[PDB]
Amino acid sequence: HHSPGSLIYTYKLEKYVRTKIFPKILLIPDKNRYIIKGSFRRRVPFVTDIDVVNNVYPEISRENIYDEIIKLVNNIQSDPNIILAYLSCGTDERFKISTGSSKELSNIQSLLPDNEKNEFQLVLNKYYNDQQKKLFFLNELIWDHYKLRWKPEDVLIGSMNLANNVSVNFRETVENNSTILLQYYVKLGSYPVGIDVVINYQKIDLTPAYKNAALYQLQLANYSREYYYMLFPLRYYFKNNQDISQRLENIIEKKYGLYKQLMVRIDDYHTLYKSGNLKIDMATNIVIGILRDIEKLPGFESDTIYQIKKVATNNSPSIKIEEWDILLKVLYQEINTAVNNKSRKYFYRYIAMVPPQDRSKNYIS
Ligand SMILES: Nc1nc2c(ncn2[C@@H]2O[C@H](COP(=O)(O)OP(=O)(O)OP(=O)(O)O)[C@@H](O)[C@H]2O)c(=O)[nH]1
Ligand SMILES: [Mg+2]
Ligand SMILES: [Mg+2]
Ligand code: NA
Repeated sequence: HHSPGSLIYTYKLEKYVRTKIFPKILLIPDKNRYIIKGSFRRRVPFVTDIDVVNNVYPEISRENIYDEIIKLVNNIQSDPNIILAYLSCGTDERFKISTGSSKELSNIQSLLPDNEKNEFQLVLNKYYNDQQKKLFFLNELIWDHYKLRWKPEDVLIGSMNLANNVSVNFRETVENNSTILLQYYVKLGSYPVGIDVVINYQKIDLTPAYKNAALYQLQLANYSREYYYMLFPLRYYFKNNQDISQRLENIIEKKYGLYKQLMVRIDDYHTLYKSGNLKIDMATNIVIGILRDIEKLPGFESDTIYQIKKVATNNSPSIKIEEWDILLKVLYQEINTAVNNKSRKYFYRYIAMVPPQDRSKNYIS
């Protein structure tokens, strides 16, 4: 005979967010007017974020979306327990890549600051031959220029400045669009957790948006040869096969789930930082939790871990937060590299079970 932590899914957690959090961050909190999507709907053990769609039409439409959003943002800014990092709505069509011709990309590059002009140039050279791969990493670089992203300050003010001294108006933007994305952060457990709320204030079908989001994730993973994330499209393809689905879900969410969570948590650090919602206490707690859970990655070694602990001795809060941010970017790629190496064997195991004619839509050779 013989005898805190990272956020884990419990039904208790879900009941809390639905009854205590959702009534504060949704426009129409009625359970029949919102749908939980993504990994939280699948109740994955290592909670990453929570993705929700609020279908508010017709009670909220283009007629009153502006007033409703202004009211929502004002309520959030008054709540010390809920953070609204960004509000995404609208596009800057000056940064739309349609043809991919040399002058189109030239005109776009001119609008950028010098440091972004260089990075733009590097992508052009590196992928001189692969047109599609060139255009993808170009869109990756000009992403935040093309897709308008608003701080609460920008929303309440009513406008914000874009590149080349062009101003954009918020009311004008939302009244000529159909959806708004709200990126929240809420205390869930021992650190802030992201909640993405999509407001759908037209009666439009979001199906082409989901299909497009799925295709984007496929390209992102494949073009970077991130074999772990390259498993995600396979989860779609085998959703009818019970045995393969269970194994893929286990590999992604259970076997390597903590790798994904740590990557999200590091990203959340960066997002909270650049959005201006990161104080030294919050940043320190996150780094502590990350250092703790890094030790739970079997066989993971990193020189960054020492550098991070070394910085913590400093007294200046701004220096620590900035240095941590730089170091965590490196740690992110180390975690990314580690999980992609471990997952390579599983990707090829299951892509080989895909009929040759269907490999093109699940894999970029
Ligand atoms: N580097 C990298 N990260 C990825 C890729 N695909 C997904 N991720 C990360 O995985 C996270 C999403 O994982 P989950 O939230 O568990 O899955 P999900 O809810 O279906 O995905 P979202 O709709 O993005 O929240 C994102 O926040 C990304 O940080 C990829 O191709 N490359
Ligand atoms: Mg998610
Ligand atoms: Mg999300
Ligand atoms: Na707030």
